[PDB]
Parts: sequence; structure tokens; C-alpha cells
Amino acid sequence: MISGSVRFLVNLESLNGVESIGNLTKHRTAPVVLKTSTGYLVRYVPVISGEALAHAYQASLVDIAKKEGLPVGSLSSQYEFIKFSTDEALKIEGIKEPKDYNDARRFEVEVMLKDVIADVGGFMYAGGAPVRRTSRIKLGYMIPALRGDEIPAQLEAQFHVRFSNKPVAIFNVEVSSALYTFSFELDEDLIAVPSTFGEKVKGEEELERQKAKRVKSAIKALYSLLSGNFGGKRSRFLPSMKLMSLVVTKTDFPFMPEPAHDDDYIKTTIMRLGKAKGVLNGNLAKAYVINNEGIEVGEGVTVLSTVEDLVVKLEEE
Amino acid sequence: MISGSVRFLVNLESLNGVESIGNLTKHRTAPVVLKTSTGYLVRYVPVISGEALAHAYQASLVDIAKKEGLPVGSLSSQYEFIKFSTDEALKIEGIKEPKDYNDARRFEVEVMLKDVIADVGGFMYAGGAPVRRTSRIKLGYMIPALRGDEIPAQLEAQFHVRFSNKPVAIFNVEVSSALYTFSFELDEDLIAVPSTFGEKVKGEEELERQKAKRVKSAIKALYSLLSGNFGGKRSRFLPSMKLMSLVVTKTDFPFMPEPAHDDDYIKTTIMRLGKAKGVLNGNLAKAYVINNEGIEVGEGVTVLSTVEDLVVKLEEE
Amino acid sequence: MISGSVRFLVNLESLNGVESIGNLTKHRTAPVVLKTSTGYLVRYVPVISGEALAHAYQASLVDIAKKEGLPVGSLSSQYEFIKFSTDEALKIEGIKEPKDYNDARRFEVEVMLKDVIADVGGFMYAGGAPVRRTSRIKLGYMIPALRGDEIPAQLEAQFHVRFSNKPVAIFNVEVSSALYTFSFELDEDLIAVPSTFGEKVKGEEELERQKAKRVKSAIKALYSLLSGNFGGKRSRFLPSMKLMSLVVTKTDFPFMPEPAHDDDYIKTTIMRLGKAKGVLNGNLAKAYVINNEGIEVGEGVTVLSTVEDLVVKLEEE
DNA sequence: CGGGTTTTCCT
Repeated sequence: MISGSVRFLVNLESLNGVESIGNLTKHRTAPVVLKTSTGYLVRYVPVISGEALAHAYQASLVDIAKKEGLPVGSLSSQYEFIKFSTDEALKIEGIKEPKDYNDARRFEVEVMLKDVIADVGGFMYAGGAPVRRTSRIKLGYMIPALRGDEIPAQLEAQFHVRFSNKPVAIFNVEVSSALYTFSFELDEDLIAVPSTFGEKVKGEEELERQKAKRVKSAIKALYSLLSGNFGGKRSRFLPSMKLMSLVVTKTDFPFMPEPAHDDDYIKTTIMRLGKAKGVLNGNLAKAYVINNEGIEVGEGVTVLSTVEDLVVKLEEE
Repeated sequence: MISGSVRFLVNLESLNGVESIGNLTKHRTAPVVLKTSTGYLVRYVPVISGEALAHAYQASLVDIAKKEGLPVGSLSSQYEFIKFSTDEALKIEGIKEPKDYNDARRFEVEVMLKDVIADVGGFMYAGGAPVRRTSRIKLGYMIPALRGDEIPAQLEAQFHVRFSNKPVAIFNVEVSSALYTFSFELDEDLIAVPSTFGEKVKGEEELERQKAKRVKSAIKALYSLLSGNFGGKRSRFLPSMKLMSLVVTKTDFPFMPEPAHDDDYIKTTIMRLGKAKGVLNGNLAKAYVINNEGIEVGEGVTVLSTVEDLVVKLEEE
Repeated sequence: MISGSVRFLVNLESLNGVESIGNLTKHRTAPVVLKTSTGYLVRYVPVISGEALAHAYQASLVDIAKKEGLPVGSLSSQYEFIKFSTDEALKIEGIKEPKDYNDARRFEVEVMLKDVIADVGGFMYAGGAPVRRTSRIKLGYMIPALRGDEIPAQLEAQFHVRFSNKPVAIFNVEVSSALYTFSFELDEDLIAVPSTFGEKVKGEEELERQKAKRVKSAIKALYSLLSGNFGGKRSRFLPSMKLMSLVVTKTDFPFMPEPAHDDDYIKTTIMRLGKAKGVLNGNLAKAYVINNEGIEVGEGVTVLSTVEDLVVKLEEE
């Protein structure tokens, strides 16, 4: 598994939208529970959903897969991740629906040999014999850091006009500025492995041949998420992003680093990693840290400089 | 016995679901009675059921048991905890049904020598001669703390879309933020001990040999629950969790610590533990405390740092 | 792709306006989150939106296109970029609305062969069969650099009167001064290429013939943005602009240069460019730097003197 | 302006 926590600083941003009222376009907001010296309070803060990040990741994965020669589905070749949900998609791609429970494994292998996206990002088919496949990359909402007593975020509305020589043309757009945080998880030990229980079916040899390439592509795809190629309204509201802190852990057992809420979340996660490897009888535990804000790190930890170095190191091992 | 009270802080969460209405996925809610300065009131608040936690605990126990060589049932090798309820499971596993009341102990031992899950988590078989085994781990609903006059919890709905080039695609998801509390109990003095009354039956020597490993594995399995690996919808709604306060008590007599609703529940439970050991003629009483919010603790109390240290200490003693 | 970061110094400026209160004309202001040695703070600073920059760029593109003989739409011939959104524009230009999804490609090609502005800057038609084309040039707000603990910006108000021989004439104007920074992106590989998926439609041969001229004009149009020809109230409040630092990158793969916030943002982006070309299996990566403040640059970097040289170099390659 | 929840279980 590869687990990570990342902290970003974003200014003058509008990357996720919600239903509009009047001539105003609104930014997504959510309630958060925060702890101050006086107790616990409830606040409303701008957020960014995780499905936009999932879409960006899967689009980059499609690009890399088509570049490197891996198979890509017909519908997903165009950036429409309906996958194989409805029967219309099955008809377009040309895959017979499963007949019974015993036939499920064949259908899963057939779908899994045509589109890498269905293999990595999971899918669901509903019918007489529904077939499920959980995603191999897990994301979450992007929240500003709940540090201290004051939330380091702000939201406002802005005024815009459309010029016309014959007036008979005014709209408002919400803009936010915050210090976002988020964490991610990716289990590369289950890529290119069937999930439905059953007997062996012809075609798994090709999967075993392509396993290494699929894992390499899946690990490569994370560069988009770690770089900042996500969100909408990028044509006229291009944001100003800057990485601040990053922790990545590679292990052989389940593990979850601390959220990027406290100023000291790198020392704690490394100590916890050592103790967890000791207690769970693991055999591999490595840590990589990127720091640009000069906070406490610890001892005996590899320190990197950019994200390309981290991607290369993750690929090599 | 091992009895514990734990306090968590969760933000932007959807971990337990219930039946859906329209295009809206709903979060579990329950009524709670709360005391304010003006009297008593009834409120509707999001909660998380205990059966999700039980499933997470049993899945982790399956993983550890397979890793350490302890026997695991065939159906329970797959993460499907029907245990030995119906006749189909008995036919699959290959165990003869009990004949009379006198044969109940043999059936319990045979079931108990094949699946550790049936041993630790209890089971039921209904028929001509019913057989019961109560669970050795007990859990409860996860509730936000009912401190003060305002409940520190909030629930809202969010708007999501599925993109398509040929419109002919909209759903809503309920998201919560709360300060959750829950308590648990695990009696390790009865693990690998038959429950049905009767005579001695061949095969108990193997259970006596495996008792130590079974107890060790059961104690290890709590790390998943104390870490935060439970609940659904984790692929796109990965939650942000953080521990705040934990009290764990090891005794030789029945005891129940205070619920984590009042800010002073560590001092009270320690005083009660001392007096209860005095009054019930016990011979062992230990307490461990993890504090990360700076609330009153007391004197002469072991203070830990993480949960791995607690797990190691519980294993060693 | 062509991606750039630019730094400017502006004194006594008022280029973007918002709703006015009383006899005071206000300058656009926005919140920004800044990092200092004491933590993170929220501040209110004057800004300039990106839509004014888009209008300036599109006006210059119209001028160049009409000068070089490329087709220009009737409505956009006058500097009114409603494009083909409403039905009145369609009636004026004389293009039939699309009938079904299968006819979308024909409509896109018909619109795309008449006005280069719709081709480069994209457009949208709403109706029974909506048609979309994302802009090929992406801009953002113009924020002052968030360097150090003190923001290098200031805003004040100024007093003015109107003379009259028969009093019965007083107003206030907001004026700012800052060190602005902004970044831009332009992917020239998709200019003069249809975006809607479908079958071949007559008229694409002319598009392929005109592609070279369209790309050349689009590259030429960046001179207005890089020179300082944008914003309003230039008749009486002509600002004093001076270029300070510029980085331009030409690649075959997605890339985003570092924002012009830190004093050392040229070496970092070149190192990242090299590593990214190594990791993403690219085949082209070139950089150009203009420096007039004597900051660190690096080694093996082409150095220019003016912006016209950069424009010529970008055109030639 | 188009689009507004899909199955498989109900002791």
C-alpha cells in the first residue's frame, strides 16, 4: 500500500460548483466541528469534493494508458466514465451480459481485459447477476486545516458584466481562499487481480503479463493529483497553487497517516509507523517526506525536493 | 475483562447508510434525550450502528488468524459472517447437525475447532436442539457527546452529477460532522472455553493448546477498531479522524467505565475502580489513559502516547 | 503547450472596477491567505480579474486576424464577444441551429469556419442539443506577490471636482499600487481541430489548410498581454508598467510553472521541467527566461532581452 | 439548456 497526506495553499479559487440562485454561482460549503479553548463549535466552510479529484486522476490514467499501449475502452476513450453500468454501454462496447452467478468471473475478466479504468477504478453492473468491483484508489473531501481557533479560509462574491452595444448582462461568482488538506490511499497489490470468487478462466495469463505495466501506469497517474491538475472553471479562474507539506508511506500492512490538521503530524505518523510495523508483524515500511515550511520532522527520514523524485522512487521500488 | 471508553472527532463523513428516498442517500439518525438548564429535551442526531464495527473487528480477526496459522472456516474465509446458522452452511463446511441435547457439546466443540470467528464472536443454531454461544466482544451505537446545551454535530446534503456527452445523472448524498463517543468490552478469560454444559469430549486438549494464541489474536484485532478502519463509502468519502481521549481498564471483576459524555469522566472512573476493587474483593485492577485534549486526569495513572503502546501492554500482561 | 509566469510592477493604477457606493468608485478587492513567521493570516488586497485580460487578448486577436485575412464573425467584428450563445446571434450571423446530437459536428464546423475567435476562445450553445468547446487559452486573477510578511501593495482614495460657473460636481476615485504576478497557459496543438466526437464532415480540409495561419496568429496575439495593453480607465489614469521577470516553457506534455510568489522560482521550475520530461516520457522541453532584477537563474538557460524576441522565437519553433 | 437513481436481497 501507498498512503499519503498532502497540504496545499490556494488563493482566489473556484474549482467546485453547486446549484445557482439568481445570477449568483455558489461555491460548495460544508459544516465542520472544531475545538477551541472554549469548547467545541460548528462552522460552515468552503470545501472541494473528492469526485472531481477522481475524475482528474482517471483522465490522466486514460492518457498514460493510451500513450503506453494498454487497452482502453471505447466509451472511456472519450472522457465519460459511465464504465459498464447500463446495458447501453455493454451494447456499445460489445460484451455479453452475465448469465448466472457461475458466469460472473468470465464477465469480470472480459471487462477487465478491455479497459484499464474498469480494472483500477472499480465498477458496478446491475441486473439479474449484478457484478461489483471496489476501487483501488481512495480519496476524500478537501478541507482547510482545522488548526488553532481561527479557520484560515475566506469566501466572497464578485461582480462581472458582459459588454453589449445595445443594452436591453450581470452575474456574480463566488471566490474562495484557503489552506487545503487531503489524504489518499492506493493498494497496488490488488491491481490486475480478479475479485469475484470462482474457478480459473482462460485469459488470466494476459492479465499476469500486463500486471507490471498496469501497476507502473497506476503509480504514474498520481503525478496529476500531486501536481494540481484538477477542478473546473480553469479557463478564466486559474488558481495559484503551492505545495507545503507531504508525507508518503509504503507498507505491507494496513496503515493510515495522521491528517494534516496539526502542525506536528509528520513526527507522530513516523513513530506510529515504526510501532505498527513492530506490532503487526510486517516486513516493509518506508517513509518519504517533503517539507517547505520548516516544521519539525524527526530523525532517520529521507527528505526529497520535488514530486517527480517521489514518483520515480515509488516506481523503482 | 477489558473495558474501554473512546472519544473520536470526525469531519465530512458518511460511514453508515439506510434506505434511500428518490435520488437521496440518507445517513442513520436516532433520537436522544438530553438535559439542559431548562429541563429535558428530545433531539434527532446522526449515529453509527454497532454492527458495522462488529463486522470490521471480525474481518481483521480473520486476516490475523489466517496470517498466524489458526484455523478459519470455509464460508468465513470469504468475508461473509453467516457462521453456522442455516443448514446450507453446515452442508458446505461438512458438519453433522446435533442429534439430541446430550450431543450439543460435541457439536459446539466441532464448530469451535474449525473457525476462530465462531469461537470469539459467538453463534446460534436453531433446530431440534438449539445451540447458543454469546459473543465475547460487546459493542454499542456510536453517539456524539451530549455535553452542555448544544450538541456538537451537524448533517447536510450535497449535490453531485455524472457527466455525459449525450444527455437523455444527478444524485444527492448526506454528509455529517460530529464528535463521536463509544465504549466496548472484551472478556478474554472465556476465550477457547466451551459454554454448553455436559461431559468432557475428546478434542478439548487442542483447544487448551491453542488458547494462548487465540487470546493473543483477539487482543490484537482491537487495533483496527481503535485505529479507524470501519464504515463504508471510503473510496470517495474517506473521513478525517483524530483520537482525543481513551480510557482502558483491565480487571478480574465486572466493571463498566463512565460514558464519554462529560468532560470529567477519567477521574470519576478511576475513583470508582478503586472503590469497586475494594468492595468486590478483587485481586487485579489496572487503568491506562491516553489524553490529547488536556482535560483533568488525576494522580498515579499510567499515561501512554499512541494506541500501539496500549496494544503491546495489553498483550504482555 | 506554452505555459508562462510573469511579474509586473504597477504604480497609481485603477484598471478594474466594481459597484460604486455614493460618489466613490471602488477597486476590486479579494481575500488572500498568507504565511508569516507567526503562522497564517487572512488579508484583503486589491486584485484585477482575468476576464478583462481575456477581452484584451481576444480584441488583439480580432485585429490581427482581420489584418491577415482570416475569417471573422459579423458580431465579433465589433468588439462584442457574445459569440454564438443566444438565438439572436445565430439569426444575425445566419447559421441554422443543430437538429440532433448527430448534427452537432456539422454545426461546430460551420461556426468554426466563420470566426477564429469561437475556435480559439471556445463557445457554448444551449438548447435541445447543447454544444461545447472549452477555451484554448487559460488565464487567472492578477494578484500581488505573497512574499515575506508584508504585502507589497497599497490602496487609497483620491478627491476630484468638476468646475462650474454656476454651482447648484465632486467625486472620489480609488487608486492602487502593487507588484503584480500572473500565469497563463495556451495549448496550440488543439487549435483548428474539432472537439465534438463524430464522423468526418465536409469542410475540415479548409480547417487543415488554415491551421498554420490560425496557430501563428494565436501565438502572435500574446504580445498584447505580455506588453501591458489591458484594463480600463486608461484615458486619464494611464498606469506605469515595467516588466521584471518572465518564464516561458514549451513542452509536449502537461506542465505548470511555479507561481511568481517566491524570489527563487526560475531554478525550481527548470529542475522540475527536466525531471518531468524524464519521468513522463516526453520528447520536447524548452525554456526561456527574461530577467531584469538580478535574481538567481541557473545554468544552461537561454536568456533574452525583450518580449518581441520571445514572440519571434515561439513563432519560429 | 440539457439531464434527476439505478439490483439484490424483506427474518
